[PDB]
Amino acid sequence: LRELAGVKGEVVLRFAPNPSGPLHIGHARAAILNHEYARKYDGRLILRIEDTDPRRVDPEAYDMIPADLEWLGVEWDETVIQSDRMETYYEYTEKLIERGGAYVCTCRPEEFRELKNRGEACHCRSLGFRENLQRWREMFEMKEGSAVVRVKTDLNHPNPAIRDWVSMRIVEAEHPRTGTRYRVYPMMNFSVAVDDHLLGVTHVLRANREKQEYLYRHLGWEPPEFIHYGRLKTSGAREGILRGEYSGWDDPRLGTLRAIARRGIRPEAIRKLMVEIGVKIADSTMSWKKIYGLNRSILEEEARRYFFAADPVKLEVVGLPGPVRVERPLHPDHPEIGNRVLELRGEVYLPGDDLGEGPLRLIDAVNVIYSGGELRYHSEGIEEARELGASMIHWVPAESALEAEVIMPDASRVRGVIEADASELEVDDVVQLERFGFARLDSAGPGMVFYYAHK
Ligand SMILES: [Ca+2]
Ligand SMILES: [Zn+2]
Repeated sequence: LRELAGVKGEVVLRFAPNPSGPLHIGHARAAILNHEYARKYDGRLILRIEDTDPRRVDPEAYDMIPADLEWLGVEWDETVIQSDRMETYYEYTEKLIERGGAYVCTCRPEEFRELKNRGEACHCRSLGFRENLQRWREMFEMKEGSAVVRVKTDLNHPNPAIRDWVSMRIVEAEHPRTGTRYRVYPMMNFSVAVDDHLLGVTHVLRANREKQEYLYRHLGWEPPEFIHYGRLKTSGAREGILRGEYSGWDDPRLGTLRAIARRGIRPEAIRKLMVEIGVKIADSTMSWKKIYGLNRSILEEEARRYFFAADPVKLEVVGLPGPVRVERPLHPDHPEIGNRVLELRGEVYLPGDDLGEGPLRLIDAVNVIYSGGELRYHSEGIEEARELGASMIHWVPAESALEAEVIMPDASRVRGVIEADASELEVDDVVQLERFGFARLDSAGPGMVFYYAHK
């Protein structure tokens, strides 16, 4: 990672998600980068849960988020929850008003906007401290949307959105943590600035900066270093789980860390991806294939190998001279775990998809010809297979085959049979289903269920 600017004394960073649900890949990037810089600079990392929008809080997320961070391997030093800090935001609203940096605006929003867009001040902007403080206190008994606190910025700012932006609003809704205790809530740019300052954040790594600068200015605070990186290319998902067509936060159709973990994607793969992309200023474009590539490099060195025949067809090897005992390593680089032994006696299951007529070599076993729907023995050796132009195919002895299924990344179910040794696997094991893909065992027999990672 590139060096941080203006480092003086201890470095303090934060990761600040909203509790709208568990973490997704986008979150992982901010979490990893901030964690990596805290490690690099021997500094601290603050987890700040930004739950100041009562209608957008998922109660389960408070526990899910730190669990997801642990999964990623992120360590941190303090956990702060914004809904525990309401009186702090109120305190600093009063201070900001006393310093002449904010006012309570009771204008109709559209009438205010018309003035604002022409660089003209509303009457509220001219009120004094005690006048504003009285209006502020009144907000606590007013209706949703009836008054706001606005930060005094520049009414002639080139960017209209930065012109006297809103720091506090009234919302009449039950918060899942604090219930109906509060109706006056901070807007993100206010609570973020106040918390970054009070918690001692030195470097912010993730319009907004420009807005917050006015707050720091008015309060007499030095802002943190701001470092912004390019885009890489939750509420909709939560709705889906509630309605249907998502089984949960770990449904493979979702980009949550939970869903990808369930498929056997390693957190190390995610960390490596985010680190190598770094704090690149320019927009980057990662594909899932990029993540799969990193994961494959990890799994291919250790994942145990088995034959799973999807949509199997049961076929007699007609003319087999006699039984053939086949040995094949569980992993060619790890002799310690030994070899599978497959007993070819008469019938086999072959994967049925795109199974056309012609010569085949059942891996490590025998060469056959499939035609007219019949599988006929040809020979046994590798040279004969080359002479035939036989295509390699995985296979399962019929006598000892086990039922299995694999849930694919679109949540579709692929049914088939797997070789007997697969019964040794336990939930969480991640294996290579040869010539099919890597997959994590999600539930054990009878009837093993795997979740597909990638080819
Ligand atoms: Ca540290
Ligand atoms: Zn006004």
